Amino acid sequence: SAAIYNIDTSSESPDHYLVDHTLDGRVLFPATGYLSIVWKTLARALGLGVEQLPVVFEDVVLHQATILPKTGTVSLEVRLLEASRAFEVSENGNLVVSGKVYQWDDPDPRLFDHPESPTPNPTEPLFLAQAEVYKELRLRGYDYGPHFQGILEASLEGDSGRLLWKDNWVSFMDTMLQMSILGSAKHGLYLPTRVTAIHIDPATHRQKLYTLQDKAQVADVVVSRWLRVTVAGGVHISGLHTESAPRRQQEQQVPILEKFCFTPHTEEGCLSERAALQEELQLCKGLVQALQTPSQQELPRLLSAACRLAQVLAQERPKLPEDPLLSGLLDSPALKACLDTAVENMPSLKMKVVEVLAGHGHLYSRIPGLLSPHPLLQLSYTATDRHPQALEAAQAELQQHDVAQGQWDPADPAPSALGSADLLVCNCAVAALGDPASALSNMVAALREGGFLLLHTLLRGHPLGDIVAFLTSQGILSQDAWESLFSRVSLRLVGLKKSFYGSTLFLCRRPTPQDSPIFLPVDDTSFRWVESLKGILADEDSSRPVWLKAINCATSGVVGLVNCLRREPGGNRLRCVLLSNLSSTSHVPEVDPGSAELQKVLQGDLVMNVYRDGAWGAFRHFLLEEDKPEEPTAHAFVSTLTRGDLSSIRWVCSSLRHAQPTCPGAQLCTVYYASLNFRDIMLATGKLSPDAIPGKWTSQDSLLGMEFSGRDASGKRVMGLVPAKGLATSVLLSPDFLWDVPSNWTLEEAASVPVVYSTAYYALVVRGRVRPGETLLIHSGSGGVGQAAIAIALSLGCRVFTTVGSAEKRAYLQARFPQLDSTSFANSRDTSFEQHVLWHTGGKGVDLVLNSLAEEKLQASVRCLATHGRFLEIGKFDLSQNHPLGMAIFLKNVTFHGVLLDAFFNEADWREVWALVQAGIRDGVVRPLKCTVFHGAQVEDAFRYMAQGKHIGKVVVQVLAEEPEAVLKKLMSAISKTFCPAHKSYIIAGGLGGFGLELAQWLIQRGVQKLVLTSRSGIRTGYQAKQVRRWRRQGVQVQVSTSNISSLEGARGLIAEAAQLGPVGGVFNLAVVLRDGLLENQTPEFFQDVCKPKYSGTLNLDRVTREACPELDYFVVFSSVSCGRGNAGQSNYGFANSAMERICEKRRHEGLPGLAVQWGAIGDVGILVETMSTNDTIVSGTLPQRMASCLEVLDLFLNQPHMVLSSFVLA
Ligand SMILES: NC(=O)C1=CN([C@@H]2O[C@H](COP(=O)(O)OP(=O)(O)OC[C@H]3O[C@@H](n4cnc5c(N)ncnc54)[C@H](OP(=O)(O)O)[C@@H]3O)[C@@H](O)[C@H]2O)C=CC1
Ligand SMILES: NC(=O)C1=CN([C@@H]2O[C@H](COP(=O)(O)OP(=O)(O)OC[C@H]3O[C@@H](n4cnc5c(N)ncnc54)[C@H](OP(=O)(O)O)[C@@H]3O)[C@@H](O)[C@H]2O)C=CC1
Repeated sequence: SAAIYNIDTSSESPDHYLVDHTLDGRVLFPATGYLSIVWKTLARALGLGVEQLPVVFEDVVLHQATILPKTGTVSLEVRLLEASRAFEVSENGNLVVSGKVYQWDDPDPRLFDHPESPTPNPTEPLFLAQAEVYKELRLRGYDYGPHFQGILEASLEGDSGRLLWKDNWVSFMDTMLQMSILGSAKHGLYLPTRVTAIHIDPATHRQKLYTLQDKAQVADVVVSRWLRVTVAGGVHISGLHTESAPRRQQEQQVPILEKFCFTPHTEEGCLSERAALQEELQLCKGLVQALQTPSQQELPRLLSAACRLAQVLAQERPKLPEDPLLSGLLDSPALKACLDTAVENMPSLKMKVVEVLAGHGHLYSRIPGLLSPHPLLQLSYTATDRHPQALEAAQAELQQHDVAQGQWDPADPAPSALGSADLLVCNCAVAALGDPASALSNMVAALREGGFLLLHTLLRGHPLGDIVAFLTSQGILSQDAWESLFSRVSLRLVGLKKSFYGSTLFLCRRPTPQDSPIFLPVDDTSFRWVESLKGILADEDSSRPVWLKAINCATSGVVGLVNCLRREPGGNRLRCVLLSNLSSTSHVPEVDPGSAELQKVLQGDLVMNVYRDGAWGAFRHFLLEEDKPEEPTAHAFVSTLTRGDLSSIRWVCSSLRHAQPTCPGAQLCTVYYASLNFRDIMLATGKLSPDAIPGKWTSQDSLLGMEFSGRDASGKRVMGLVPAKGLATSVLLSPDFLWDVPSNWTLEEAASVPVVYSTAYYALVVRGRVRPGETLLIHSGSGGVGQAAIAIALSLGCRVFTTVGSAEKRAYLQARFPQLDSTSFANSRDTSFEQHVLWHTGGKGVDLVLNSLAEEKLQASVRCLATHGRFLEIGKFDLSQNHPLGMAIFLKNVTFHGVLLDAFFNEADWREVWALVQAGIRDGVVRPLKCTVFHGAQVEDAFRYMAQGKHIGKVVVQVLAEEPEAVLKKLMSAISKTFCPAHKSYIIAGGLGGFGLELAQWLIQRGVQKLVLTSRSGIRTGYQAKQVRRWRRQGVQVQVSTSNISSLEGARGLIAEAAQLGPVGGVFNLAVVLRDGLLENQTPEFFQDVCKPKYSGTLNLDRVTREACPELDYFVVFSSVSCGRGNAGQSNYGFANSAMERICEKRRHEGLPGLAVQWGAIGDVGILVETMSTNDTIVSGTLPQRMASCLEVLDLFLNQPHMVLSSFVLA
């Protein structure tokens, strides 16, 4: 019968290693698992064991991938046709695997002999270790677990290595496949789809296994790309074909990205850039003036009702707090900054937050969402009101945020359950507090010592406040009255966020009795203050506050050090508070110590207190704008930001602007009209993998557009054929692929000729050899290639049979080509055309078939061939799927042509075809197609216009309108993309590290050709050597430098080496050393040697770039999120990061380039992952960000004006 295999990935299941075979986050059944189950079925059928049965698989095809569920079981049916020697593997009656399988009757041990390498005796002592091998594999999308990690050693090119034999036939062969795909230059996931022949002989496999010193038997694997053969032990795979597997967007982590910027404690004029708020305020003022003498919002409606005319106000009170003006600061960064300040001055991660009068406050829908990005914050929010029913309408909302409920009138003392709160939030803009003094006392008592009060209110004497008072005529209080009341209840104002229309967020703190503070200056360059800090923090009984001071050395990293010390066991409540004076300009005078400013700071007792350009405040995180930045550029292309989404189509800045290597053999042509082809939308809808297109293409560039029309460098009207990137504002092509647009033609019409007519001429004339008077069968005759072939054939006086799928297409073809008769047309949507042809050729058939159809239509087209018939395959589905073609049509002297006009871009002879097309232009044989023109801004519409298939002729995106002034005589808003000129040298300090190598690869893919990688010890690992070798082989001038940036002379020398290659355009500080440990373990030398790679190194890089790099474009430093928020155990790391950030802010303030990226945990590569953080484990509440996401985030960050940006992934 049929063998049933119940694949269960359970712990006690005998097949549990399969959970370790993870590809793009989904547990996929290995392609070798099917081979193993078929082998078991065959062994059962022939009565032998698996280890006693040498086997041969042939023409194995994998039709679909089986996803193993987390829980449950997948049933696989294996059916053997022994007489046919074939097998079949099905999931639920759906074909999964097909091929042939049979016993190896005469096993050949000589088949399992390692072929000689094409480049032998490499003399390379460096090989890829198992950790490096699987780091590289995981970078490509292969999350293989420990069971599927059998490659314990590999050569730098992947042609040879060692495979660990764990008595598993699935894992061993899967590691063979990993070895085959390791040396592949292709990028991304590549899953096996077809394997020509697998020969497995366990008899020689046992004898070819040798045990190492670890007593673990291994085999030697050799991959010959020349022979296309992988041999390991007794396994020999030949003809393995791997097809690209798109990476699922579900596995794509969504990272939270913030900007880390300075904000003063007192802010005024907030929300001024909001035009809607200004318009609403103007309308309210006009309504108030009319009463004394957008518009659909609650406040304008109430004002209009009052103008028309108590009852109305009572009815509209519930919707009053939701007004945009009354909630402007509630939906503003000021509230987020105040919340961050509150959670910053906290004993531990616990956050006890209580809201007063939540019925009209509506702070339950913003505060927990705003504090959600905090990774380790434990939030306890309680919504309280005098009347519980007022919260009923918000009940469901209170269920969404897990907010507790309670009853408490502000005029009465708080309940004991609500006492000792950490944060108290009120929104009394609409709600009435009653007696301000009694209430203020009530939640002064309710708040614990050191707690924070955040109240959003309206100020009397202001437009919004005056309007509210007039409408309502306890009540609206002025700022002076509010401050006096705060002083009455012993509240110290630490924050002030005032809008333009008067609404204000007051932040107050309850003072805590503290002894005389100890002032510790942490500005010493020798880092001798760390010993004093350890000594003062060595005691636990004393709780006297310790104020860190950084009056000198404005580029001090005290912020990161303090943030890291807060969550340490020593100093959580010992008040490790800082005082930094970071003046971004020398014009602003500094704040003298021992004066009233320090007294005010102590009175506020805010943990983060920085003086910047006259302002007193702190560095806070803010949510980054979700919109991708756009710039006006003359060079842009069309890209699908998310694969398969036609709505994601956008104009992205191209690499043709920053780098313009105008040299003979290439030409920068301005694109006026670019046509869309079938391949473009097979790319844009995800049906065709971008890597399937031949050519050296990176994983970032878009391949939309194979042809274009427009102007040239000299301004002549030209049209062109390109392998890719033709859908752009400008295109770089050789003149070998250029034709001159004739005067009678329009640039719009000419943008339809290149691809279709070149393909028709190559298939018909070059390969088909269409002699005049012959009989042709042209499929999709209404298409582009079809119309071109019809025109050529009618020029040659040929009988033509065009297959079209519509009556309108028939009519258009008849009108366009009057030489075609009613018998010239058949149906392309069914096999029927075959009979039609076989009827009108007298059963002889057609001489030439221009076939773009597939499957049964392809077979019918083959059956239409006459004797000496030429079959020109223009389509690719049956070619790509390796569909069998019956080799009996060749008995009719038939020649089968696989016509692909894509080898002309990576090989020649193309000129012949070129000449033909030019001839067709001269004779009038080449006639422009019908063009459906879409504007450049509507490109996506065009992409979804002909994908429906109703288009006739060609669809053309009008990138630029043709000027009628002459035939010989462009800024657009495009998404900013980071591209680097080839004439600039880019330095990556620490570029040989984990993040360094991947950043170098990303920069190289972005156009960097002169690269300088700085390492303290040069190349040591096989992975580093392999990456450097690949970069050098592909043309990048990567240079490994031992020069250390920690010394000024070392930085100068490094910049000199970079300038030797070319002008310095980018400096990337990724150097880092780890001296992590608790503060009592910390030593001054540890801080010195940690800050030297990062702080002193960045200072030296700053100085040298200022003095010797006038053309610098990128000055990027990679800090950690430990500085932004805090991580216990690494205080020196945080100090170095914060100092780097201050350096970058100083650089950016003066106009020079500067960027500090506060990375969270990095997943694919790094240092913490390689040592002991396998896969992506929750580290400090932040998940390890994947490298692809890291590179996209860096690309986004590099095109922003913000000095310091942070990115991490929530757990
Ligand atoms: N191998 C090579 O060198 C090259 C091959 N080509 C191939 O030529 C074939 C056709 O290309 P081309 O003629 O320019 O494409 P067109 O957009 O001009 O039209 C293709 C024809 O295919 C039919 N068709 C079937 N399904 C669709 C659909 N979903 N959308 C639009 N049309 C559809 C239509 O004819 P009807 O609907 O009446 O059946 C249409 O007229 C493609 O398979 C393409 O891969 C193109 C260039 C080079
Ligand atoms: N991966 C992560 O978890 C996180 C990383 N980052 C940032 O990522 C960047 C890269 O670190 P990462 O790739 O992760 O870890 P790595 O250990 O792999 O990279 C550190 C590299 O920097 C080298 N280096 C050390 N000192 C110097 C120096 N003075 N000059 C030049 N090179 C030096 C290191 O020493 P050597 O030459 O001996 O090899 C090592 O090569 C750092 O900025 C780091 O702060 C930020 C947050 C998290």
